[PDB]
Amino acid sequence: NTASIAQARKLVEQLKMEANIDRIKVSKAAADLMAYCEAHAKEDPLLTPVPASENPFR
Amino acid sequence: SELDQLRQEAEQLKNQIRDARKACADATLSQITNNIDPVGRIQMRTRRTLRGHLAKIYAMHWGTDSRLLVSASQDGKLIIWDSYTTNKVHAIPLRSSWVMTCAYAPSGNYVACGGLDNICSIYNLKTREGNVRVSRELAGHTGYLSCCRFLDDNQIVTSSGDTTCALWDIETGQQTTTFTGHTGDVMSLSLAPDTRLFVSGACDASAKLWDVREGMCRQTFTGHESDINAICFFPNGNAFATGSDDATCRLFDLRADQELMTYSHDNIICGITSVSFSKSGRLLLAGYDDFNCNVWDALKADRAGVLAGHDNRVSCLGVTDDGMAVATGSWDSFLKIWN
Amino acid sequence: KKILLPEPSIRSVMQKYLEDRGEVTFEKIFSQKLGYLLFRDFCLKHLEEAKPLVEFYEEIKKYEKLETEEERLVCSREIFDTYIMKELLACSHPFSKSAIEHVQGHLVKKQVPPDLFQPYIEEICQNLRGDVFQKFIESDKFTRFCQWKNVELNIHLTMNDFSVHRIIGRGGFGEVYGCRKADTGKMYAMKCLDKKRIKMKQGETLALNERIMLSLVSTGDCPFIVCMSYAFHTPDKLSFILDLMNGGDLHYHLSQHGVFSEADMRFYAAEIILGLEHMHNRFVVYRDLKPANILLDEHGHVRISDLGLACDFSKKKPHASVGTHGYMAPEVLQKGVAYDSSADWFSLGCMLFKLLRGHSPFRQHKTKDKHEIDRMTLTMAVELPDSFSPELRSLLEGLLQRDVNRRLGCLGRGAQEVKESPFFRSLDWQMVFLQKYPPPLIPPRGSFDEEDTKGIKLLDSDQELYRNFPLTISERWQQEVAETVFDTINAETDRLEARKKTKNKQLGHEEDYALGKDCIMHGYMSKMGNPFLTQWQRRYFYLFPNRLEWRGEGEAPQSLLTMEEIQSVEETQIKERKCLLLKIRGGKQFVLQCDSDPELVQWKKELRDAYREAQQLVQRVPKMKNKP
Ligand SMILES: COc1cccc(OC)c1CNC(=O)c1cc([C@@H]2NC(=O)NC(C)=C2C(=O)Nc2ccc3[nH]ncc3c2)ccc1F
Repeated sequence: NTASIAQARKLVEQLKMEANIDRIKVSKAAADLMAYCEAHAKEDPLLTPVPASENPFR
Repeated sequence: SELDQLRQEAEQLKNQIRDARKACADATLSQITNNIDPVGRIQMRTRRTLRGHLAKIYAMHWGTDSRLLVSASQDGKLIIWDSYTTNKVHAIPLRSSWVMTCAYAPSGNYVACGGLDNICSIYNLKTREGNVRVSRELAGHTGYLSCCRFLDDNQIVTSSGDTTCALWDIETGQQTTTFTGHTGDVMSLSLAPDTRLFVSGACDASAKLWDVREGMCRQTFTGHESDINAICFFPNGNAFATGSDDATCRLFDLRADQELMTYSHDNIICGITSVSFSKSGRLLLAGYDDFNCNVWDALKADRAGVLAGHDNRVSCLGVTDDGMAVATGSWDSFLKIWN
Repeated sequence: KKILLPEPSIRSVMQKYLEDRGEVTFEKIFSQKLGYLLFRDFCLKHLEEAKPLVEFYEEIKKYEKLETEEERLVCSREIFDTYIMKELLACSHPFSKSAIEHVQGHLVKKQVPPDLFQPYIEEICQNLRGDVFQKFIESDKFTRFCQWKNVELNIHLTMNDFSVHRIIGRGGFGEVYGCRKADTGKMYAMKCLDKKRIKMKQGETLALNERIMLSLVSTGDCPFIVCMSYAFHTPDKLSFILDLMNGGDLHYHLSQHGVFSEADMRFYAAEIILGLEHMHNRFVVYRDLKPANILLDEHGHVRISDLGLACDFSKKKPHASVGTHGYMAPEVLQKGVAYDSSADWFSLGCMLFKLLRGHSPFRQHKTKDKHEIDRMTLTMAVELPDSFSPELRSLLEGLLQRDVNRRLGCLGRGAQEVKESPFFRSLDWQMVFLQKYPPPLIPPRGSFDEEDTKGIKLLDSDQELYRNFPLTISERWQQEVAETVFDTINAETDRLEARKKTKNKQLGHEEDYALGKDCIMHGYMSKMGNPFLTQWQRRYFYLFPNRLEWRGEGEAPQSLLTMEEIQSVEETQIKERKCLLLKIRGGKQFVLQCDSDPELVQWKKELRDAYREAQQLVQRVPKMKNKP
């Protein structure tokens, strides 16, 4: 299994595909998340409760 | 020795990946979200109580109409509820008692479920004659079915205790693609919103990103210290959240290829069974093994709410596509709808 | 208080009870009386392939029983033309060339013995053993089998199961009454031994032994031994249910009538021999053969009764001196000196002597001198009155010859040697067996009691020796039932069922709950409900691999236990009623009472099996196991 030469080679070729992707700064990734949340918070019933009127469970 | 050569080459490649990631860590999510306003507290209270299952509940799924949901129980049945009325629409005796997961398809035409039988079974809801039968038995896995999600009415994706995930062609029952790479039982999967990628969480404490169509693993996230039991995409396909026996949920960014946040507290010790984001992503809800569901603020990490009306484990939960509601299902035979 | 079959649901538990035990084979079921009865009702009526074979089995069976040679030529022709020739003429003979060639050749040689078609018997069996047998098991007829077996395996008898009548016999340890088993009507003797009177005279082995001896010789349906159908007890009494003989014993009748002629003695000796054969064939010696242990039935035929002093020689053979005094052989009386069949043959001699000439040949002139009768039997043969014919003379000296290896019966062919004596030259031995000979004596139609002797105790250490006395002889019970209530109970129960199926295509509830899933076993049990009250409620249960569900009549199940919850499963007593005690995780307890011993046995077994597997399974499934 790990005695397998084919398995060791498969593994190495995988870590290759994973080592060679494009990355972005976290600073960046964090902003786009924050952005999304703002863009859609007025659309999100759990974030800001809407009155009995529209909510089906009352 | 060439076997020895490949062992180092994989060791140095993990280092290459470790350094490449640190090189992107120029800032934290917690820094970047420091001045945006809190959420307040989330007044969430039981609305409906879905009464029926005669034993522990293991799993549930909302239909896309944000109204129906399927649930799966130790009692050997699926139950399809209309949550507005609490009326059972269908009750389904399974052929194996050892069911463990279930899924409502997006069209509302089919559900799937499975478990210790190592099979994903597709049930059809309205046939020509108009009654509920097994339309397929997707066999091929060599270990329990842990989770399953439809892409549409003819393809479905499953995860298993055999450490693989798989893609199926329902019309022919063929196992068209096979996703290997995990080294422990796979527990949970989540589909991206485009359905071209999905993520898996496993008992090897690693989660993985997969490409549906090309059949390979694009990315591996780690850092949990224990079984990942649950996984869910952030509503924009660019990150996901995981829950684990380590008593923490985490947020991993896809494009930064790494962990952004831990959600945890010193006085929470039980493991997590289930995770879901609210519609906008701000709220991360987690079902816990101390009988509660927690609402976290995804962006800040502060604990923001509690859902507490179950006398046993919250095994599963779910938010509707319309953001209006949360199901929690429990080892105490009950589902509850909250808002 | 008549027999009541369980409902057919009983099939779920019984088919598994039997299967665990290896009993669902053609061999085991076909050789049971009610088993054969049901399997053939199935073949003849509910399957056109098997009908021929069974009809053929039966014609051959009837053929074996024909008495005359005249009758067998006529019949063998009929059978061959009907079940063999005609079948070949239309290419549907599934039998050996060997089997046809056996018969063909005998018939044209006009040869017709009762075992003529024996080789078809094996081959008809092989033709039924396979597909027909499996299709039988599919049928409602095997359901009916399970229903009748549930009753068999659930028999527990008490004096109340019998309507006891008047005294017909008595000895040291108790009395025999005649009686009627209410169940079925069947008439029987009931022997009743007082346990206290036993303890005192200190013969528990002796009571125990009679039961064990009865149980060795009681199959076979032998007309010349008084056999056992059941045995049970109470705190106070042992009970044997034996063949009813209400014509008294020979001792009485001998003293009544006087001594017997030779032709009249010829009759008693025949019938007695056949019983001896039977016992000897089952490796049993009687040892106490004497006129008083020969009972006459209502017409005059006799039987050997009372196996108290009998003994098994299938392994160790007896050495010790046992029996009455002028009937004990030499090898008997020599302690240390072993023996077997030998002594009966001797006794027979003394016994037959005594019927002709009024006293044991070794009881000289009214003497009541044990050690005299002993010592003369040891080393002196007897001038047999000049009046005995040569043939009787020959017989008696054959039987009484002191040396075991020059004595009749004990020269390696047994009863056969005795049947060949000139004394029985005139007898046809199948007509003796069939009781077709006229008995000399027809018993004519209709303060011995026990003073309360001893204030003795009956301990837990006493009642432990009789732990294994209770028993039922299956072949007896089935035979009893076959010929009394079997048909009327079967049709009554057919109606009871066919009506309830009609009432369910009305009242809604049909589509069967157990079917289609992974249900392991279902059936009725009762639980306590009301905790503060504790009365039993009967429900229908369903065992799945990870839970136990039940429901009342009408609505589907609304309660259960999980195999996960269950920690242990053990027997317990409630109201002197054996129940199952389930201990549950909370410290809680759950009590189950089943309706018959097989059900208790199987529910205990499958529950234990289910929960052990469920727990070993669940602790390798992260989403199912308990976490710390
Ligand atoms: C039963 O225990 C043993 C065991 C060995 C020897 C022995 O003799 C002392 C004994 C004691 N026998 C008895 O006590 C006993 C003996 C008898 C009668 N006495 C006797 O010597 N022989 C016989 C044949 C007796 C007798 O009448 N038995 C009997 C049996 C079956 C029957 N069916 N229909 C009638 C009928 C009658 C009746 C009842 C008894 F309880």
